[PDB]
Amino acid sequence: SWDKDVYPEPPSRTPAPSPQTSLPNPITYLTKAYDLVVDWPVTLVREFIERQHAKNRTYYYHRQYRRVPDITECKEGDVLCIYEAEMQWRRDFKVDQEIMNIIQERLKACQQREGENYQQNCAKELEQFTKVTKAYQDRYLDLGAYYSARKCLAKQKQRMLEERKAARQ
Amino acid sequence: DGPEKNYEKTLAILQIESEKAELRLKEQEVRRLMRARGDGPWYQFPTPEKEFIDHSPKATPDN
Repeated sequence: SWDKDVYPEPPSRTPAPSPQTSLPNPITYLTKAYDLVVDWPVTLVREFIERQHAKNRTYYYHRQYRRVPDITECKEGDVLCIYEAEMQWRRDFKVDQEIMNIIQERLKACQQREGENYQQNCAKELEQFTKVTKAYQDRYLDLGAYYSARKCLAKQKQRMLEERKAARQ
Repeated sequence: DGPEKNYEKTLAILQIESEKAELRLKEQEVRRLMRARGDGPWYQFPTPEKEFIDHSPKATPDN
């Protein structure tokens, strides 16, 4: 159900078995027994379940919201468009929270996959995590419990004013 | 029912509350202005009636 575009995974590179010893492998014996006893009835039950699903197949859709006017083009005191912009901002905040969760899972998956080479081969994942956490700290940090579109806009305006003042010299 | 019903109900509630807020602020301003300078219907303090004034000619001509 998941896609490698959003959950990237390098292709596995397993080595071929080269048994120098003449002893039988209990892992291979127990694995073959494990498939023949467990995997076949489980996949039979799941195939019966899946054909019942195909007999009664239903569909659901992912909801999409159009872009309401943002709070910058929105008059103060006129609580209608205040409310619309604020709930759009809250929706985008939740979306950014889940984006952060996605990036954190990517970083954890990289570290577990590389193992002892995580300090070198996870440079791209760590760089992506660092860039996205710098952006998140620029947009949402230190807002408080009553975080809102107005508070985010005030913080962004303060940051832009500081950057403009620092850009004069 | 769905999210749009709650969304538009919230919009209507917010519109009603904002209209009540601006109406209360305006009636504060109206009452303050009218009490400061009574020229409308409210805060009209009484005044003796002209209908109980004698206008007939009297004994003393210099009235």
